[PDB]
Parts: sequence; structure tokens; C-alpha cells
Amino acid sequence: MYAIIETGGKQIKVEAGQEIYVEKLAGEVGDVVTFDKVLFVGGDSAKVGVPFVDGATVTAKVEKQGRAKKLTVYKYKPKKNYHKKQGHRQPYTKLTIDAIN
Amino acid sequence: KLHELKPSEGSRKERNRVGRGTGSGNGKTSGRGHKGQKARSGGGVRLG
Amino acid sequence: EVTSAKAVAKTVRIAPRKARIVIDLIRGKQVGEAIAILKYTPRSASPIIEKVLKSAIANAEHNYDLDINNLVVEEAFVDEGPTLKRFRPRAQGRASAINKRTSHITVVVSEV
Amino acid sequence: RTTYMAKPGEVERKWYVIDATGVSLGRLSSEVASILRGKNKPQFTPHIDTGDFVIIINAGKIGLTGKKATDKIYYRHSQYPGGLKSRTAGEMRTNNPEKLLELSIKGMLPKNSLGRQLFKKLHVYGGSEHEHAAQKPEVYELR
Amino acid sequence: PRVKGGTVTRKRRKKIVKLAKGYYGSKHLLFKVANQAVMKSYQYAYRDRRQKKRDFRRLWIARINAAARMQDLSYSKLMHGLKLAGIDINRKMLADLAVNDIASFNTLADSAKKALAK
Amino acid sequence: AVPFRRTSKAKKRKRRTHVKLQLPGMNECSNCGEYRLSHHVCPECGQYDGKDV
RNA sequence: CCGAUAGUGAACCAGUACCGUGAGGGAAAGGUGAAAAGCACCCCGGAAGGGGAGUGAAACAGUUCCUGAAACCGUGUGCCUACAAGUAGUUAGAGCCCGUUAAUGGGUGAUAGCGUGCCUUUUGUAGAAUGAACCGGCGAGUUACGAUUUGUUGCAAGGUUAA
RNA sequence: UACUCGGGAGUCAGACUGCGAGUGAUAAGAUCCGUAGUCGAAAGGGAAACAGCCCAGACCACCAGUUAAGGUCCCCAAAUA
RNA sequence: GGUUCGUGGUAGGAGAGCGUUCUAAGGGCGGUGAAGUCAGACCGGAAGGACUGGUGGAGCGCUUAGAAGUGAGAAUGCCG
Ligand SMILES: [Mg+2]
Ligand SMILES: [Mg+2]
Ligand SMILES: [Mg+2]
Ligand SMILES: [Mg+2]
Ligand SMILES: [Mg+2]
Ligand SMILES: [Mg+2]
Ligand SMILES: [Mg+2]
Ligand SMILES: [Mg+2]
Ligand SMILES: [Mg+2]
Ligand SMILES: [Mg+2]
Ligand SMILES: [Mg+2]
Ligand SMILES: [Mg+2]
Ligand SMILES: [Mg+2]
Ligand SMILES: [Mg+2]
Ligand SMILES: [Mg+2]
Ligand SMILES: [Mg+2]
Ligand SMILES: [Mg+2]
Ligand SMILES: [Mg+2]
Ligand SMILES: [Mg+2]
Ligand SMILES: [Mg+2]
Ligand SMILES: [Mg+2]
Ligand SMILES: [Mg+2]
Ligand SMILES: [Mg+2]
Ligand SMILES: [Mg+2]
Ligand SMILES: [Mg+2]
Ligand SMILES: [Mg+2]
Ligand SMILES: [Mg+2]
Ligand SMILES: [Mg+2]
Ligand SMILES: [Mg+2]
Ligand SMILES: [Mg+2]
Ligand SMILES: [Mg+2]
Ligand SMILES: [Mg+2]
Ligand SMILES: [Mg+2]
Ligand SMILES: [Mg+2]
Ligand SMILES: [Mg+2]
Ligand SMILES: [Mg+2]
Ligand SMILES: [Mg+2]
Ligand SMILES: [Mg+2]
Ligand SMILES: [Mg+2]
Ligand SMILES: [Mg+2]
Ligand SMILES: [Mg+2]
Ligand SMILES: [Mg+2]
Ligand SMILES: [Mg+2]
Ligand SMILES: [Mg+2]
Ligand SMILES: [Mg+2]
Ligand SMILES: [Mg+2]
Ligand SMILES: [Mg+2]
Ligand SMILES: [Mg+2]
Ligand SMILES: [Mg+2]
Ligand SMILES: [Mg+2]
Ligand SMILES: [Mg+2]
Ligand SMILES: [Zn+2]
Repeated sequence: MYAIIETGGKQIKVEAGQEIYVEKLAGEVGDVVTFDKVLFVGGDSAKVGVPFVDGATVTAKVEKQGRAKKLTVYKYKPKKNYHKKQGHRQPYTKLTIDAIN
Repeated sequence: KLHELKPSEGSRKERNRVGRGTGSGNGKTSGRGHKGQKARSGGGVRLG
Repeated sequence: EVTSAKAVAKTVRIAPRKARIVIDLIRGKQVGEAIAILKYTPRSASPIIEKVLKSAIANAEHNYDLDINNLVVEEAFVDEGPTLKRFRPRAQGRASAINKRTSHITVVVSEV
Repeated sequence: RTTYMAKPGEVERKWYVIDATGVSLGRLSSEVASILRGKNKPQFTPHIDTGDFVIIINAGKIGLTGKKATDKIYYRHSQYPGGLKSRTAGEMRTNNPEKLLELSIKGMLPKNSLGRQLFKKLHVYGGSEHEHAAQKPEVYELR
Repeated sequence: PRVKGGTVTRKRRKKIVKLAKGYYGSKHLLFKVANQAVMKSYQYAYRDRRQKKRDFRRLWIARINAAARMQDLSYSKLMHGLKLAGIDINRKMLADLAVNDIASFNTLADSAKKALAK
Repeated sequence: AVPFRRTSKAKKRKRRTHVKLQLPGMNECSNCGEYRLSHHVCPECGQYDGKDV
């Protein structure tokens, strides 16, 4: 049994007991986060939403708040004496999926 | 208090150094342009 | 217990490129056969490399007490040394550079 | 992240027999070049060969519309000065019906090392009988 | 006071040769050749973060198309029916069902086929 | 008549694949039982074909 | 103020060596160790040079000897490579091999997409226009006295001294 | 947004495309003017490649979505509508 | 701290900063190992900064100010 939820401006296929990474959410480590935008529920049956399945939620626990590995964004234009350097670290949120309703 | 000297704010400024790389805007040509009489050392005309 | 012995000849007058071509024959071979190869190879580096190999065997039995009949040439390489700079007068008043190169020769023998 | 990528030898490759009588040269070749590539499978992976083996029979009865039997020319240069040679489509269909089909399909395949490997997967016969009965091939109907 | 240029020039130059590790020949040994190989790699990686999003959508589209043709449908007709019916699943997950859970992909293809028929 | 580009390390090493020299065709002496060249007088025991020379 | 390409041309038998008929031009070259205690003796070798032993805190400090970077030259090995068309990388990626400043880790990479170096000068350069063999050190808006404008501070119809 | 006063500048070799003229032969990727655009100083998509043509202006990250010019038989994503 | 509008860029104007040598005061570490040098999978929006380990064998950081022989990839540049 799996579900498809929408979070962070995109969709992710979710399963019970799975660890996922999403965009930064609100909540300290150990808090429970519920998702109310469920698009499709599978497993031994099928619930297709239009666009959301009515009354279906997914709960998860916050495991870690952090930032991804460092990038370095660099641009230059030949013969024009133009360079530009910049670093980036994208914040994320790590979750563990509890149950599908 | 010789270890905590703080001059009056705005009374001092850091001078500008030209010809020290293109990341400061005063690099290759050092604020002079391209290939004139005014781009040469000691170049320029009389006051009038 | 050491189980290996080495000998080095430092700043030999022969050039490194002309000595590496003879080292490549004896590497990995038995000291009994390796001595014969250097004896029947008509190159100027053969006498030089042969004394380094014989010296390595000599202190492989006097210093560490190993068997002469079980030794093999485990390692053999040629390094560089300080070169001598000379000149050769060419035509029309010009001079050209000449490199009198040297080398270091190292041979290691050990049991099989 | 999470997107399926096929592995070499993970996908099952089948054998097909295609009858090439009355069908146009380019209509058949376009259909075939997708079977070799593997674009008819949801396991398609651009850097992996997941296609199927194709056998073409009755290659001497292929169709050439209009005046292509005499007006279509195939050129061939031997890299020697003035070494250009030519043949017509109709003359090649009579003598070498196998070369006509492989010249058509080879131009419809990717021009790299993998597309050079998909060409080794095509067998063309000018008659009605092939020699790969040991592979137990099926009959594929054109769309 | 004199300021001799020591210990600073080498530290900055060596930091660039380290980034050129794995390059062929002198591109991982000498500063000047390695300096312009590092700048080029940054430029190639900048615009490949844009094509990486284009490359995958083309892979999903060409893969939903293959599975839809097994249900007497094309990709374009399938996409029209889903949007018409209201299903909002994107290409990344429609391609996931077409490979791993083909049973449910046929369920969505039935909803799309019915919406195109009133 | 003048090199257009300098030769890399790989190209300079590929060419020297064939600049090696072969192993001597030596043999074990029948009399004194040590190495010598074939069809040659043994330099140690001074014998060839079993007769001293 | 400099700290051995610096500071006198010259920190060292320097106006020397060397160059010129001559007037004249004119270098390179500092550091063993606290103390020579500078390796008795044995072995290979004609010797040079090594391997032990010994002195020493250290000999991987052994007579350009503190430290010892890069180019350049080699030996060993983990992954790849003899049907392949290449500014050498970047994005996707199997397989194999490892195990970190522990984190959506490291090495190599069959295969697939995209991709014509850096600088200068130009309307316009991948340019068959210019410069660079590579590595290292050195190498270019400064100072004095005046003018003008902005900021800061003290006093204010007054302010300020020069020698 | 304009205007006034003051400190600091660079520029005075321009190119093509559409329209209106001269010189030329109602030639030129010619030359010289008026007018609008783009390049110069502009990456991205389409014209196979192709500064000046068509669409459209890159703060950074995403394995999300809708569209522009141009396209949907294969190379190559989408109609053998 | 909010709301709105922005954030391509050559010549060029404006602003904020990193790093090097020396000086002054405060406060420090170092033969239980300083500077230098080598390696690493760490930190910051950039210039850049730490930590651990090997070599080295005696000096060197930090904070606030001040002063400059102040940062090189190109000059058919000088020297090795
Ligand atoms: Mg400033
Ligand atoms: Mg500027
Ligand atoms: Mg410059
Ligand atoms: Mg200039
Ligand atoms: Mg000017
Ligand atoms: Mg003469
Ligand atoms: Mg000093
Ligand atoms: Mg320097
Ligand atoms: Mg590589
Ligand atoms: Mg001097
Ligand atoms: Mg020194
Ligand atoms: Mg004289
Ligand atoms: Mg000795
Ligand atoms: Mg001696
Ligand atoms: Mg000893
Ligand atoms: Mg001792
Ligand atoms: Mg000392
Ligand atoms: Mg030393
Ligand atoms: Mg080294
Ligand atoms: Mg072939
Ligand atoms: Mg092969
Ligand atoms: Mg080509
Ligand atoms: Mg590639
Ligand atoms: Mg290319
Ligand atoms: Mg140039
Ligand atoms: Mg011109
Ligand atoms: Mg010129
Ligand atoms: Mg040149
Ligand atoms: Mg160079
Ligand atoms: Mg001036
Ligand atoms: Mg005042
Ligand atoms: Mg003004
Ligand atoms: Mg005028
Ligand atoms: Mg004009
Ligand atoms: Mg015209
Ligand atoms: Mg013109
Ligand atoms: Mg310009
Ligand atoms: Mg453009
Ligand atoms: Mg374009
Ligand atoms: Mg065209
Ligand atoms: Mg294009
Ligand atoms: Mg350009
Ligand atoms: Mg297609
Ligand atoms: Mg800007
Ligand atoms: Mg913008
Ligand atoms: Mg300025
Ligand atoms: Mg210091
Ligand atoms: Mg250290
Ligand atoms: Mg300087
Ligand atoms: Mg530079
Ligand atoms: Mg240089
Ligand atoms: Zn004999």
C-alpha cells in the first residue's frame, strides 16, 4: 500500500516506514507532520482523486533539519573580463513515514 | 584604552588602488579607457 | 631477520636512459641467470649494473646470512643525478648545450 | 533520486518475423527502426539496448512508389580520384534486395557506437525462407 | 616595510590544481592549463543543471507513450483525458506506475478513456 | 621541418614500445655447466664441441 | 629601513673571474653539528660508491651538509582500454574496488545527451590575426609642494600662527 | 519621473535587418543620410551549422507545472490527427 | 519587523569587505614541539578560515587601531 502526496511544489511516492527528503518544513525534531494533499492511494485497491482523494492523510515524524552538500555556482564570459563566484547549500527536512490513511 | 581606539565615524576612509584585478572594476585599464593620448603615462593637455 | 639486501651506485657517469634499457632485462630473474644476462649483453651499462648486482648479493650473505642459491632480483631501477653542463662550438659563432648526465642504480635481492 | 534505469541483460529481447511484400520501403523501415531501438517498451533507457531482434522476409517484393525504381540513385565513393559509382533502386531490388533494406534502415538508427550495435540485430532475406528456426520467432503485424 | 610575496601565491594556485583531479595529462598538473579547465567545468555544470530537468521529462514522456499505446491510446490522447477528468498526477509518477505497478496505470487509463467519451 | 606541437607524455611513451632490446641467446655448457652463447666457444672452460681450443 | 633574485656592483680573497686593441663593460657564489665527537673495524669493488658496526638528540644532519615546494624522471599497484572520429569536460549511468572531518560518502569508469582553449585588439575572432615550451621567484597610479570639492573634529564674526 | 547646483567618468573606427531618398547600373555583405529594431554590452529556444533574422531578457537550488517562435514517420520529445 | 517593485552586462561611477609585511596596547601558545612543508570526504555568499595526522626543530598567533616596497597568467618581460 502506497500513496502519492504533493509537498514542496512537487509530488513524491510514499510508503510506510520510508525515509524521505523534502523542502524545508515547519517543526522541531520529533514533531509529527500530516499531509492532507493525497492524489492517489494504491495497494489491493485504487483510489484516484479529482485531484485529491477525499479524507486521506499521511503522517510522518521529523528526523533532521539541515542543509545539503555545498555547491559552487560559477559563471564567466570569455574576453569580457566577467567572472562571478557563489556558494549554495539547499536546506531540507528529513522525515520518516508512519501510516497511510 | 590604547587597545580600544575608535576614530570618529566617517572621518577616515580607505584609499582606492587601481590595477589589481578585474573583480574591483579598476583592473586592466585602471579607469582610463582605450588607446588615446589620455591613456598614456604623463599624458594629457594643458589646462586651457 | 631482514630477508632482503640492496646496493646503490651513486652518480655513475652513464646516462639514465642508456642504463634503464639493460635493467629491464634482469628484473624479476634469479641472480644466477641475471649475472649471465649482463655478461652476454654487449652494452656499456652491463659492467656497471653487474657490479651493483654482485655487491647486493655479497652483503646479502655476509650481513644477513641468506642463501645465494635462492636469491632473485626483486627490485631494480635507475634514478637521475647531477648533470654536467658543457658546450660545443657550432658554426657562425654560436654555441650549443651538451648534457653529461649521471645516474643512480639500485638493485634489491631477496628470497623466492 | 528515484527513476528506474534498466540494466544490460535485465530486459527480455524477443525475435520477430515481418513480411515485407507490398509495403513501401520507408514505411516499413521507420516501423522497424523503433523495434530495434526498444521505444515500444516502458523499460526504455537511452544508454541501454533493450530492443528486439527482427527478421525480414520477402524483401524482393518491397514497394517503390512512383518512378523510384529508375529515378532513385544510390551513390558510393571509394576515396580514389573520380571513384564515384551509382546504382538505381529498382536494379538493386532485383539483384541485392538485402542491401536495399539495410541501407534504408541503417540511416534511421542513431549514428554512434550503440546504434552501430543495433544494426547487428537485423536479418534481411530476399526470399520467403529464413534460417533462424532455432530461436522460435513470432509474427509481427505492422501498424 | 617590504612585503615579499611568499606562502600566499602557492596556497591559492595549489587549490585550483586539486579541483582538476582526474583530468587527462597536463590538465591535472600545471596551473595555467588546469585553471581554464576548472572554469570550463563550472560553466558546463551551470547549464547542465538546466538540461537535466529537460532530459528527464523527455524520458518520462517517451515512457508514458510506450505504455499508453498498449491500451489503444496515444500519449496526447491520454494526457487530454486525464486533464479533462481532473487527475493531476505529473509525468514523474505516471512513468513510475508504467514500469513498477502497470496494474494501476491501466486504472488511470480507464478514467482518461471514459472522460474523452463524455 | 620544425615541430608544430610538443609531444605529450603518452605519445612519447607509445613510440618507445619497440625501443627495447632482446634477451641473449645463451645456453648451459656441457662441460663446465654454466652459461654460454650457442655456436660459440665457452669463455670459462675454453672448450667447443667437447674439445679444448 | 632590507634580510641573500632583497640590501652597496660586491654579506663569500669583487671592480675579482670573464669580455674588448683600447677607453670601457662587468658577474655567479651565505647556513653540517652544542661540540669534529668528520664514520675505528668487517664485507663487495681497481677506485668511486655502497651494506653493516660505531659517534651523535637526529646520519632520510656524512664535506651546496637547516628546512626541501613545482616543473621533470622513475618503481609497484586498485579500476578502464586493441570496430574506434576525440578543446578531452559536464549531465545520466551499470559494473568492479574501498571505508571518511559520517554524509542524500570516496576511486575508476562500458554506454547515452550537450559541448569549437585563455588573453589582446576589434563592427565582428574557435579563428588560418596577436602572445605564451613548462614550473618558481622578481615585475606597473607612488611621494613632496600647491588648487578645488566631500566627510570628521575644535572654535565661531571670527579662525589660525610661520621662522 | 523631470529641473537646478556640485564631485567622477568613458565615448567621438560602429555593424546588419525592415521602411523613405541620393551616388552606382533602380549592381554589391557597396557608399552616404532619415527612421525603428537587434548586436555592440545578451545568455536561453527556432532558422542543420550560422554576432545583426523569429520568440524571449539568466539572483540561487528542484528527477515539478503551463505556454511562445517552431513543430508531432525514424535519427529526435510530441498527430503515420 | 512588515508591504510593493526589482536583482544580464563591456567602458565607467558608487559601496562593503578578504588576505600579506611592519608598529602600539591588551590577552595568549610553544622542545609534552613554533613558523614552514605534505595529505584529507570540514566551515563561510566570495575573496578565504579551521581541525586531524606525517615531516621540521625554534619561534608564532589572537583583539582594536595605525602605516604600506599590497594580491600576477600573459609585457617576442628579467633570472634560475
Ligand atoms: Mg575600497
Ligand atoms: Mg566594470
Ligand atoms: Mg588582467
Ligand atoms: Mg589596451
Ligand atoms: Mg580616451
Ligand atoms: Mg669563428
Ligand atoms: Mg622584513
Ligand atoms: Mg610573485
Ligand atoms: Mg576521469
Ligand atoms: Mg645581491
Ligand atoms: Mg633562502
Ligand atoms: Mg685582456
Ligand atoms: Mg660506510
Ligand atoms: Mg669507502
Ligand atoms: Mg648504519
Ligand atoms: Mg645510538
Ligand atoms: Mg639549527
Ligand atoms: Mg637538505
Ligand atoms: Mg617532489
Ligand atoms: Mg564496422
Ligand atoms: Mg572493443
Ligand atoms: Mg564531424
Ligand atoms: Mg561522454
Ligand atoms: Mg567539440
Ligand atoms: Mg595577446
Ligand atoms: Mg578589421
Ligand atoms: Mg600586433
Ligand atoms: Mg608564438
Ligand atoms: Mg610559462
Ligand atoms: Mg596621475
Ligand atoms: Mg567646521
Ligand atoms: Mg554631472
Ligand atoms: Mg565631429
Ligand atoms: Mg553610421
Ligand atoms: Mg544593399
Ligand atoms: Mg556596409
Ligand atoms: Mg566595445
Ligand atoms: Mg541570442
Ligand atoms: Mg541562439
Ligand atoms: Mg540556413
Ligand atoms: Mg542549436
Ligand atoms: Mg564573441
Ligand atoms: Mg518520437
Ligand atoms: Mg547587475
Ligand atoms: Mg533579470
Ligand atoms: Mg571607483
Ligand atoms: Mg613571519
Ligand atoms: Mg605542522
Ligand atoms: Mg609589488
Ligand atoms: Mg592574472
Ligand atoms: Mg612565468
Ligand atoms: Zn664451459
